[PDB]
Amino acid sequence: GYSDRVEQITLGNSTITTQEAANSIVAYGEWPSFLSDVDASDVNKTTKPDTSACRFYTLDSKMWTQGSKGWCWKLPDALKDMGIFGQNMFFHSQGRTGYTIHVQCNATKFHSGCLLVVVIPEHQLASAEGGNVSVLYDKTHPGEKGIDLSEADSTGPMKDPLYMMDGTLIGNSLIFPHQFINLRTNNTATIVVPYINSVPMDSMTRHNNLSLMVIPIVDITATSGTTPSIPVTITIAPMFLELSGIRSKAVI
Amino acid sequence: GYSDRVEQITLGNSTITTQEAANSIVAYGEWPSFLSDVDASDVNKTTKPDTSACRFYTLDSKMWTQGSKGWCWKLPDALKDMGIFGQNMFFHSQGRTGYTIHVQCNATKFHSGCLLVVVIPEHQLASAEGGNVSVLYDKTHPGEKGIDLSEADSTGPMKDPLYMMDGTLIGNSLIFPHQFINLRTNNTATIVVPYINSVPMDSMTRHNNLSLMVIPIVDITATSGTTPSIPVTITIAPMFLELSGIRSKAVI
Amino acid sequence: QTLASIKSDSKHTQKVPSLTANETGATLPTTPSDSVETRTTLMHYTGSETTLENFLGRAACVHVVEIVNKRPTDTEEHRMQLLFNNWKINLSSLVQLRRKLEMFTYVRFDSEYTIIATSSQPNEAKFSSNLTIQAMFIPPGAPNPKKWDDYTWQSATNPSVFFNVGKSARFSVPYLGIASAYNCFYDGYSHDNSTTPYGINVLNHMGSMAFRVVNEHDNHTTHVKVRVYHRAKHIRAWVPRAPRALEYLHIGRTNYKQSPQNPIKTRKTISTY
Amino acid sequence: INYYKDAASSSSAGQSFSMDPSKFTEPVKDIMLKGAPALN
Amino acid sequence: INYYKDAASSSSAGQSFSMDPSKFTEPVKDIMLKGAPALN
Repeated sequence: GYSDRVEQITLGNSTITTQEAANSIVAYGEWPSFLSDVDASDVNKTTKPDTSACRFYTLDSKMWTQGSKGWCWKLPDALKDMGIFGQNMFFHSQGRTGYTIHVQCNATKFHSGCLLVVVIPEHQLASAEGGNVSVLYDKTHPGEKGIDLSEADSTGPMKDPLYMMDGTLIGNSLIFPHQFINLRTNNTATIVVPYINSVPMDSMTRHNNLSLMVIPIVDITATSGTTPSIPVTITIAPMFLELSGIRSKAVI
Repeated sequence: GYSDRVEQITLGNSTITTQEAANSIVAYGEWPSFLSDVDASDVNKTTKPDTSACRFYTLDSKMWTQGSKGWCWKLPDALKDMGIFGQNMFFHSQGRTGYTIHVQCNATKFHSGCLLVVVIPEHQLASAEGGNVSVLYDKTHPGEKGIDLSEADSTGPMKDPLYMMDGTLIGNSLIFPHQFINLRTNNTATIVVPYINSVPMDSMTRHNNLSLMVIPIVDITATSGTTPSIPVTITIAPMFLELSGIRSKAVI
Repeated sequence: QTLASIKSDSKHTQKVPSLTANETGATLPTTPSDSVETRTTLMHYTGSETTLENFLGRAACVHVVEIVNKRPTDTEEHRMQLLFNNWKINLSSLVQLRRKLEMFTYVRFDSEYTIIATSSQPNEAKFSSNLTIQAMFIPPGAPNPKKWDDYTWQSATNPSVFFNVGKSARFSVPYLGIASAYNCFYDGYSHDNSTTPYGINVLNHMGSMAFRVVNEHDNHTTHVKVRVYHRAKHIRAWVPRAPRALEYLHIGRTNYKQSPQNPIKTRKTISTY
Repeated sequence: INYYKDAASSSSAGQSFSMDPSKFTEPVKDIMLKGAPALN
Repeated sequence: INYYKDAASSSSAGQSFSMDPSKFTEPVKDIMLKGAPALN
């Protein structure tokens, strides 16, 4: 038979295999899909890169140690340098895509701690300076580097994870598609997110759609030994990538 | 009604319009098309970029003046820097495509002269040094620059157009798909070429398939005035681009 | 049978088959009946002689090697002294064949080989000897003999042929690919590197054929020349191309002399008959 | 009449084909020798 | 086509067989690649 905790995800020319997973989430109960002929307003025949873009990409892993505040990535920005997907973002006026997001964090039975993985649409960030100060492009578009909430930045966004960089308490963030990685059981989270917007297609560069946050709700710890350090690896793939409006590569 | 000399070619998001053209050529009587399931040996699902790559790209124009020997471009090499098509060449192990090639050369009724446009498959070049000297990668892969047969190069290929850089007389090159631009009538040539190879798909970087040559069989001249100088513009598009074997961008 | 020409009488019309535009690249078919009045007449011809199969289907000498019966010398490899002589297969060696093949870009066929050996004794030999000659096919990656009597000659898996001097061997070799057709030309490299060799030599991996005089050393040296002939069968070819005009220099290359002789003969004037 | 099983061992039969010069003489899209102007 | 009576004198015919790798690749009692755990 089969167990919910064991799963294989095949996408394009890449696969992910898990043995200790929680049932994956399909955000808002809907699968990613292509734009229909009654949603579209764009008269340009769209491009569907399929496999060439819709595959898993892995973002540079970050270390989870005691005292870590958590991390944040923006989509599609995080994948801007990821091969074809990356290039397509700059050669097209607009695009549309859902994502599959996998957060991986290995541990033994002597470890404890818990990450909260949340995907927040339109996560408009608060500036570190407060007041009426906006956040600069450069600080909302770190790409793969993501935003390390543990790192001070007087010109960056607010970092204190109690509020998810927006004045809203983390406790209620579970309203958003989310999944936990409780080292006690699962060692990975999987979230599938459909394209979400008020506009059928949109810029891939002036605007992010999703904000992926991973927060150590319960600090990592071992039953014995020194402060543990466990890498957290994030793997993300476009689901149904649809592009439009080919033009000279954007320069930013 | 319609005249053969007037034609519109629409491809992807680009168009070409001609008023003084010769009927286009479909090399060997066959249209470009996708690899069938009985030709393929590649188990990898292929990628079909369609519009994103299959559009017209224009190569930097060259001047045709008296004394010019002609020019040569290699495909796909010539398009290696051409946006998406270009990038796809380096991200895939192998690929397959036909081309539409347009050679444009404007003149008035006071001009005369004639270009021969020939597409030669597997045009293995003779070294300028003769002997047993091979031609270096760098000199067979000029990209957009092409090979100017008017320019001396002791390490390049043979340049004298009498022989089409291979010891074979130009007079008999008309055996290959070809078209003339006789300034007297047409001012453009159009050739459509199917993928031609012994192998279903092949490297897009270690090997060229087609060699496009444009040779001033009859020197450009005017009825009066100084030596004329007419630009020759070449516009090329992939027809049915099919790609396989995604991997880290090739570096050469 | 079919007609070569169809009776046609004087015309006065608007249709003019005699005018066209070669700029189109077309070579639209016309007949004598389009230019002149003609009598009706039959072809009495099938074109059988001109079939690709008959053209490339005649045997041609491909390569000649020399091997000898001689007492091995301690100071020389058995290749330096011709006790054994490994031909790298390439039909481009003897250029008449080469041209016939180069007329096409891609060529597919099964091969038939005929191997003929002839001995000679330029020395003071007191008698002739009908030496047994062994040919061994060595596919790429297969062991290359080091000695005239090496273990490799066991031919456990390598195809091999034994025949006597004065006799001949004949055998067929199926199309060896690896592609769907043999390439006569290759506008490319083995890989993406500035210094990589350019041209068909990149693809020519048909292996080699080793020749040996099987017989042990006699009391004199005997010289044997072995001529290899090739004939193509079940021949298909694609993308015809113009035949080479200039003299060939080296195998697998399209190189020519830096200052070649123009193939075209000249005359005093364009008006000279 | 065949004595061997490999196809390669067969004789160079033997089947003629009709000619198709149009691949090389009339690759031009949508034309015909109607006596009509080639370019119009 | 046969010229001799001893079986040994016959040619090396000539009858192909289907493959059966399961003897060497799947000798394991009662299993199948169902995507199911190998040991459970």
